[PDB]
Amino acid sequence: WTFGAGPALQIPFPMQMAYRFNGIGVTQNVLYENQKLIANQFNSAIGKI
Amino acid sequence: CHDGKAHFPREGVFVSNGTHWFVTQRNFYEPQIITTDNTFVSGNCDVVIGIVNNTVYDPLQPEL
Ligand SMILES: *[C@@H]1O[C@H](CO)[C@@H](O)[C@H](O)[C@H]1NC(C)=O
Ligand SMILES: *[C@@H]1O[C@H](CO)[C@@H](O)[C@H](O)[C@H]1NC(C)=O
Ligand SMILES: *[C@@H]1O[C@H](CO)[C@@H](O)[C@H](O)[C@H]1NC(C)=O
Repeated sequence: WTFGAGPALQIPFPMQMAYRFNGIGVTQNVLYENQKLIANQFNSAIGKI
Repeated sequence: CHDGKAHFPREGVFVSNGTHWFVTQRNFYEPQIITTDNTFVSGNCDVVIGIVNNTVYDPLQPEL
């Protein structure tokens, strides 16, 4: 989201998600422990579009 | 990673200057030593992908 309010700042995607999880009140460790599950659910949801 | 445990930052991110690791806020570079007072523990050192080895400072031991 940084490029929408200044210069673009590179970040690892998994860390980008970690920020977005904290933003909804879910501790970031949830993402890392379940990174594979989350990526898989995402891939399925997009495929069904 | 420290002592087999996974330590995450309470706020900010972990960054390396090439030789040492620090924790800093996201919107302004201002590095500080990684300690037990700015991290939290959750899960072991084997569950996180991309986890690295370091030592987390404990501010209570120097007085014991
Ligand atoms: C990283 O910071 C430490 C502490 O200031 C310093 O001793 C070290 O030389 C720095 N490393 C590099 C590559 O600048
Ligand atoms: C980062 O990406 C490279 C490929 O450019 C890969 O070899 C490496 O294992 C990846 N590291 C992590 C932690 O994903
Ligand atoms: C950390 O060090 C241990 C040995 O104490 C090693 O088995 C482990 O693979 C290392 N982990 C990383 C991320 O370097």
